[PDB]
Amino acid sequence: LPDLAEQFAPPDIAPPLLIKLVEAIEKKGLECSTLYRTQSSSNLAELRQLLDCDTPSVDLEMIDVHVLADAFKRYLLDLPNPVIPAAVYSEMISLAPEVQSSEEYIQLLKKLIRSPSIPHQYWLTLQYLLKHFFKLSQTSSKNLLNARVLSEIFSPMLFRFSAASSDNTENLIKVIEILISTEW
Repeated sequence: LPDLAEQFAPPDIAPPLLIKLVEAIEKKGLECSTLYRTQSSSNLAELRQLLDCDTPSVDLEMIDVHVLADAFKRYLLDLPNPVIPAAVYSEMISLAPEVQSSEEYIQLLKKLIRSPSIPHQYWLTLQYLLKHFFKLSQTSSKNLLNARVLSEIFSPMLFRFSAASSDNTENLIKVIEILISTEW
């Protein structure tokens, strides 16, 4: 897919294709207790065709919820740079020893992702997703998706954990889990 900085630009709040995917999933899966936890029958290719470029792509409201869910995950995996760029992830790991509390690690993420050499689209995209995840956790009774479960599923795709250690992994999943909860 094109870079997130190429998919949209401020005043616009999120990439057009991601808003479409997210609104269809919310429309059809708010109370689905298997959403994000099952695989649809499609393979990449069927999913990539749908990743809405100048054609194929149908009206996403006609697509099965599980296929939209898989398409959502494929979209995060196919971005040229992940939602949390590798330079950011990298500094989070090496500055970890200088950070004193869980809150300062959360604030470091925010400072780093908003560096002047990281386009505004990265932070805006991260904000749009945190809001979608917060919305889902509000109906957690039903869908079973709490901020923790959602961070465990999506943190590996947002940061693109290649070979992260268990405590760095645990610390970054905690950061995203708390960022979801504070969208209140």
